[PDB]
Amino acid sequence: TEVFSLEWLREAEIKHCRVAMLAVLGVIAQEFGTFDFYNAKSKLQLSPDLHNQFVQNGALQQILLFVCAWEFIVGLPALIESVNGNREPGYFGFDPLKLGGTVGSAQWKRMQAGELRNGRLAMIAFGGFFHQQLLTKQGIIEQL
Amino acid sequence: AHTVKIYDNCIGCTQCVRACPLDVLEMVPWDGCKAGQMASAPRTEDCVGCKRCETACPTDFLSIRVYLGGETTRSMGLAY
Amino acid sequence: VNWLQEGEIKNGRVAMLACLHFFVTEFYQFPFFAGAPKLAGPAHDYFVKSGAMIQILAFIGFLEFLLHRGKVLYSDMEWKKAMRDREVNNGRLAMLGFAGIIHGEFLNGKMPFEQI
Amino acid sequence: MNLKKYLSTAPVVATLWLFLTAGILIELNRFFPDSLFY
Amino acid sequence: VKVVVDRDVVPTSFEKWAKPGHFSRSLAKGPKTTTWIWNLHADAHDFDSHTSSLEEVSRKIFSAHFGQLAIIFIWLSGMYFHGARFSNYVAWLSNPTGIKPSAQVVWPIVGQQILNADVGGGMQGIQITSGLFQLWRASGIVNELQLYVTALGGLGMAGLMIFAGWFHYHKAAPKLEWFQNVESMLNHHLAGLLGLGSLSWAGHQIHVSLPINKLLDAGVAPSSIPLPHEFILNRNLMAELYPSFQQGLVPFFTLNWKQYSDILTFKGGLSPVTGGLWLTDVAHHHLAIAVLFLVAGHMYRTNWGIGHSIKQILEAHKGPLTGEGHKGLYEILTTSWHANLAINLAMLGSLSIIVAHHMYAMPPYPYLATDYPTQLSLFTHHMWIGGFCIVGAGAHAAIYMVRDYSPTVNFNNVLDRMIRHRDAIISHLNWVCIFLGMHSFGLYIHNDTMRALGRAQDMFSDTAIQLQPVFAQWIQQIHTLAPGNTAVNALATASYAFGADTVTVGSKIAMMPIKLGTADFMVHHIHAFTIHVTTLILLKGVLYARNSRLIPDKANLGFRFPCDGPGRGGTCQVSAWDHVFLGLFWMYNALSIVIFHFSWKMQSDVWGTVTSNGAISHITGGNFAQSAITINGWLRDFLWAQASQVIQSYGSSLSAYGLMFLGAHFVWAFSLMFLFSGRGYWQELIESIVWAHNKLKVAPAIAPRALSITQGRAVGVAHYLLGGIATTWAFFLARIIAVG
Amino acid sequence: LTPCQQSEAFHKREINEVRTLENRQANYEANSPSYLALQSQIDQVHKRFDKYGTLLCGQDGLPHLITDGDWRHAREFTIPALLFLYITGWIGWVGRSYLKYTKETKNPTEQEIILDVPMALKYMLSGFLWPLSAWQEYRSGQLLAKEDEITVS
Ligand SMILES: CC1=C(C/C=C(\C)CCC[C@H](C)CCC[C@H](C)CCCC(C)C)C(=O)c2ccccc2C1=O
Ligand code: SF4
Ligand code: SF4
Repeated sequence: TEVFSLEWLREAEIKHCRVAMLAVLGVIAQEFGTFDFYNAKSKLQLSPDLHNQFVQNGALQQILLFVCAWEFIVGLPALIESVNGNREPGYFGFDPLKLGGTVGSAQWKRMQAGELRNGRLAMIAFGGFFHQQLLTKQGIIEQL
Repeated sequence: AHTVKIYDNCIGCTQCVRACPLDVLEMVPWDGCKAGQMASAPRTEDCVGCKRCETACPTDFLSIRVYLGGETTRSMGLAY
Repeated sequence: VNWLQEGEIKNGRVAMLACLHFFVTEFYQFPFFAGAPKLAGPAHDYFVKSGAMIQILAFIGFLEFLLHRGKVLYSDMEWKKAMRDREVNNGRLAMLGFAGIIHGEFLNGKMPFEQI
Repeated sequence: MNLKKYLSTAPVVATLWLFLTAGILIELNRFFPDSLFY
Repeated sequence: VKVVVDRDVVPTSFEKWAKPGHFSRSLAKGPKTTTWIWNLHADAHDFDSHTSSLEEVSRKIFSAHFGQLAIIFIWLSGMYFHGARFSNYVAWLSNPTGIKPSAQVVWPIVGQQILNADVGGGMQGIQITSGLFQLWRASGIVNELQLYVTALGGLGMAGLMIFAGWFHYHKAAPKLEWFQNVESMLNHHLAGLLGLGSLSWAGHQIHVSLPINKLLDAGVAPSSIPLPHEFILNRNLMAELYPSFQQGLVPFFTLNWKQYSDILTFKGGLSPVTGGLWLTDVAHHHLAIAVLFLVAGHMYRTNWGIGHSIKQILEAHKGPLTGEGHKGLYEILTTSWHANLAINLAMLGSLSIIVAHHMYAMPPYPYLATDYPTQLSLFTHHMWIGGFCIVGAGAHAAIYMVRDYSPTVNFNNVLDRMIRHRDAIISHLNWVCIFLGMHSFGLYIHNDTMRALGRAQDMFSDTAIQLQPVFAQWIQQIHTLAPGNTAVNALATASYAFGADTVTVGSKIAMMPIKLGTADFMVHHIHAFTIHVTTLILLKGVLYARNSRLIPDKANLGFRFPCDGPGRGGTCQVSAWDHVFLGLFWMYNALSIVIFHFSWKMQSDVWGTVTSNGAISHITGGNFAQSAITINGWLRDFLWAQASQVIQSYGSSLSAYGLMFLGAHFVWAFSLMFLFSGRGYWQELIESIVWAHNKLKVAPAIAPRALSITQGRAVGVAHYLLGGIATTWAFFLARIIAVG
Repeated sequence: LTPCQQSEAFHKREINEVRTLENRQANYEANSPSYLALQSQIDQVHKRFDKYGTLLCGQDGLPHLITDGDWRHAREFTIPALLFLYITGWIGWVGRSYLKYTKETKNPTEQEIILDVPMALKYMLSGFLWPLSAWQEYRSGQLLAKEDEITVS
């Protein structure tokens, strides 16, 4: 209900909806050639328990977690104020935003066009996409 | 009982009788201050010496001194 | 603020000196009768017996040099712009480049990042 | 903005610096022993 | 009863965190003094010393409730983690006896790895006495995976409460009207919390008992233990382990309740397999408590018109000696957030003590009675918790007459009389304290005299037969004959401390018919002495907090004030908070003597070993049959023989309990710096150091000043308690590990 | 008092300490990984005794040392463990003193003691060569003070 709290809430939704989509378009992309084909022998070597505790990938994930830090340390102040960081994509978007508003009469609020639906669809779908494939060994009951 | 002695640092802001419990001090017209008041303690026989005027006393070194003297029924604050 | 500016600039000059300090040596220890062949060979080969004495003497002499360079900066009563504005930028560009150049050799073979 | 002012408080700065001083000493007694040369 | 919400009242901004002392304008504009640094934290929790708008005070304390609640959840979520990453709970699940408890490891940095106690189970570390392993075994937890899932599930609940205490405030906010619904509050605390809580855990230990009862008590390996869902997915498995589950909620509606007798029983006593109470009696117990709370949770006016209310209930109770009795107590508790806290701290404080007694008397957890370190630690733990809580009850029952009591608004002639004949209450308690002191401790002086004098202690033997086995002996005999006679449906006593000559042993003695004698009448009256003195000084601080004979204008000064001055012969330490400061000390003496009594008397006559060639041989075999009557035996055979288990441990892994033992006397005697000296001399001591600070200008802008007169005593009692608990904390954790 | 490499009453303590540790060492299986670290711990124990033997140490096995200034034992007092304390402590102290010099000015004195801009804390590194410069500035402190102290009356 308050300003500064819902700010981080809607931001975190946007800051992860793209992450919850490039990962889906990344996990599907890496397994597009091994989705079926005898169910990839129950995910084959892609099973996390089969991995050797990420021996070779741990030192790589540390580098990724480092660069991703400053990436979000650019996202934290670029959101602050309009100028510089957000202002240049500001008038860029305003170029399609003007045409989209012309198609949508007075203004056609883009956040109602698809800022919340995409943001929540990615989160909910990725939450269910991580449980059906990574959080169930014995099914017991058939899953449909 | 207790011996009340008033310094020459008085400003006359009446802090004594405001703080003071049983009204030992008293404001008197005086010709050598800014506000024109001076604290004076006639009823020193009834003084208890609780030393709550030195708290409200403004001056760098307090203006109302009460040196500890003898103790009687009037200065012990007892009801028996 | 101002304190970072002064440091951030002095270290930028130290950087610009460090690359040229290694450019003459590396180009001397790679081709033509080099006193140091591969980067893995002469990593810590001792020389003569004193060794540490000439090192500590070089340390003391360089320390006295910076001692005078600082004490002179105190005196003189110096002072109490676009070139300075470009220099404030390339100083930051220097400090972050000279850590990475050595980070290269710290990879043993400069290949562990890309998996194999 | 104001988060840096809260980061600049006496207790936060004190705990941060004391964490640095304590961790350096934990790593010192874990790594090389004092060589000490006469 | 109405949804009245004031959405958005305080914004979410770091602006207040930038200002040190935003909660008070007096603690913001003038931080020029060292005393301000301590005042910022002393008044940080005195929420009634900021704003008077109750709609905001209620919206600053329920926030602190959720904050403290989040701290507790962060605390509990780690306990399940420590018993999985580095511990021995699974190995202890297979072998419970030889493997000592442990759930804390040290690192090789400065040779501290000596603290790694060899407990067994392929894992070394520090022994634990928190009862975690007993609780986890009583919860059916076997695999390490069940620890991590509970911990990760605790992180979610811990985060939701932070986003709740930050919700009803910076985001939402109920009105003031939502808090006078005390009628609607007890209908949800006694039925939603107590009721559904006693029912939810009841429904758990009915389907999770057999992984502990009809499995781990038979002799199956932890790997052969089936899964908890395999018993629910197949009702016939529960049906075979209990031939009552075949029905499946069919005689529950037919009122054929006797067909549920395989899990729901009233046996009594302990089980001769686990080591504690029956796993089937507690399930029926919580079911019985749940239904009682589902009934007791419907007693006050909601928004349908039926039921009583705290209003007219108290508006109806009268009484001859009370006059206008009980009336206005509704306005007492529904207006002062403080007012609820003393009755809460009082009841809950005595509750922690009473539940501590119920711990050792009837051990409710399996493998808890034999675990002597855990049992000894838990009793005294809740013992001291309730000591602090009851003194806090006095601390705030003193707050009420000063901060929220008026001679026009809230009125009970009962509380009026407690303040009208106030000089009579304490006079009675005073004479009671003196009679219980000049005798209970007088007899200690008497007996200690009789021994050093000669043949007087010899002729005291007949009096040693008196008092002891004279009273309370018939009470135990009532409980011996209570089953069968006055308890036809009970085949055992309330606890084996009642059943005479009935001893239950599982390679180590669990409980014993505590045969009173020699000096239990002595220590129980030392207790009653230290109890009446504690109640006296705290109740004195309660009812003398408003009207005092010496100084009539008492309400003007406050609660945490030094004094008035050298007048009237000397007005010094007259605040009710000082009656709590010293009330903490007599509570300290009370709880100290009680923990001494409990701890030592246990191994004296209760705790021991068993052999077939004989019968019972205690750790310390029946010593306080004589060494308790005199003061000397309390430091000749008690405080002296304990150094052989706290100091003779540097060669082993119990060296830390000796360092903390000798170091707790340091901070305790460090309290002797503040409790004896005065601010005047120390303030003359700074200005010399400030002179040295003015010599080099190294004087801080914050002018160096001494501690406050009240803050010095608050720190003094803090050290007198911390240094006065960590010694016995190191002592209770010293012998019990060596003689375990 | 003889050195411990020749003091036969010191090596016996090493043997006795390892003997007391060995009973705790042998009760558990050495092949277990959670107790394979005990051999590394006793390696630390062994690697600790050899350095102290060089220092003169008590015949009793309680290893004593020297603070008179003897150049053979300057390592236990004078040079290392002592002078660094003085420098490191005073590198903090004179840095604090420089911060005390910049504690006045217009912005409130209380704000410049507590809520300081982090930049002053980052400048702390200035004091590489305190000694005589600090002596000058401390002279100036006593000087500009001009004997302005408390009354004490
Ligand atoms: C010592 C003492 C004081 C003075 C108490 C003081 C000065 C408390 C000192 C405590 C602080 C915390 C120590 C100073 C440490 C600074 C906060 C610096 C810390 C910086 C880093 C280490 C974090 C009294 O005011 C007093 C009053 C009445 C009776 C007895 C006494 C008494 O004995
Ligand atoms: S306290 Fe002193 S200055 Fe104040 S009114 Fe009284 S005499 Fe005047
Ligand atoms: S001595 Fe005490 S009673 Fe008399 S005026 Fe001063 S404060 Fe009041």
